[PDB]
Amino acid sequence: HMASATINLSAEKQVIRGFGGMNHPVWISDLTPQQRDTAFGNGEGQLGFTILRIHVDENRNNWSKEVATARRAIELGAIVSASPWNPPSNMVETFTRNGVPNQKRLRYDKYGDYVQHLNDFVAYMKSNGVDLYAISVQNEPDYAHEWTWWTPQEMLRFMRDYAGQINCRVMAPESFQYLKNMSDPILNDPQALANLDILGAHFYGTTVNNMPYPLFEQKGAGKELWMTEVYVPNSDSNSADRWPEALEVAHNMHNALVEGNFQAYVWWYIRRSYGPMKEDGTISKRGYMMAHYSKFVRPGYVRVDATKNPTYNVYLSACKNKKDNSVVAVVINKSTEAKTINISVPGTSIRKWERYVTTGSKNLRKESDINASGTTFQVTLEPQSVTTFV
Repeated sequence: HMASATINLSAEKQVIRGFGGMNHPVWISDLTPQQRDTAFGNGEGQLGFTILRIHVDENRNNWSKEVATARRAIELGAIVSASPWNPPSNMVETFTRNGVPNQKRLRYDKYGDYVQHLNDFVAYMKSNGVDLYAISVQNEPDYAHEWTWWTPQEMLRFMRDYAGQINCRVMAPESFQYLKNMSDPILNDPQALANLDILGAHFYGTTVNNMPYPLFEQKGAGKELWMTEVYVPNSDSNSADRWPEALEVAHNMHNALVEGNFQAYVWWYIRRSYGPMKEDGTISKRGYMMAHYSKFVRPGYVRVDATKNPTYNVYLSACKNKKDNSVVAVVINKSTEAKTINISVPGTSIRKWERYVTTGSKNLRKESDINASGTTFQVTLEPQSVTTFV
């Protein structure tokens, strides 16, 4: 019952860059033409994704496999970032890491060659109509049991001494868990920081208390902040429609936006049995959770200060469209009870919100409009639901 929240449209936070997920046409099947439209279109039954992540293959003969989905994503208005897992094998050497032998790292004398490999990929994609928004130094340098490890100091050396030569925005360090030991050295070194454009992070097991990043708030002016890979709360086979499990996706996104100030949120495989799109090409409960943000909170909108947790089990975020000062509010109710919130939006001329609601038994159902009383919007959230107000 009667909890209160305020959305302050004059307290601007981060500009939203967008939402999306991974295509990997070497490890798994490429997205089909139909599936590309479902992912990056924003019509009814489409996810409204605006970021595609792709991998930079170690074998340049595989590069052409990325082109068809990347082009289509860009055609439908998305931006594309690319992350490598391994350098070409002729730049790699083995070493023993914490007792475990035969681990991979980039040879210290091949960092320049690696720069050239990354630029070659950038040039190749650009030649094929895919102007990459950014390229990463390494996917999960700190969880590279099955790929290429970089220590914090190896990542720093590359960012400080080589990264300035990359002909693209540079993304780093993509820690599997947003471990600050991988990024702190970049932030604390002016040359490395100058060569950084996007601080990328993954959210695997990342807790809410570790989503703020004081050093980035202090030193990261002009750099973007992106959450470039996750699945939550698990990758269990055929789990994408589990309810109320799926509510963890919305909550994680809420947390990324509000607790982490993240400008982008990017899932792992777009099409997978635990992903936003099921193998049959339709949207899963997990996908609808993503859609509550991605279909409505469009690139260029700016998050604004809003009461994040107005009552127990209720989570609120708000973004402003600066073109007309309209507001999008996404409100999660994880309670088994219904909740009523008086949302104060001082200084707004808006007096009506439309609303779409997802529960265990309905997906983005358009429900009755909210008519404001002055600048206060009283909203009711049914149990175990996500609502987007627009």
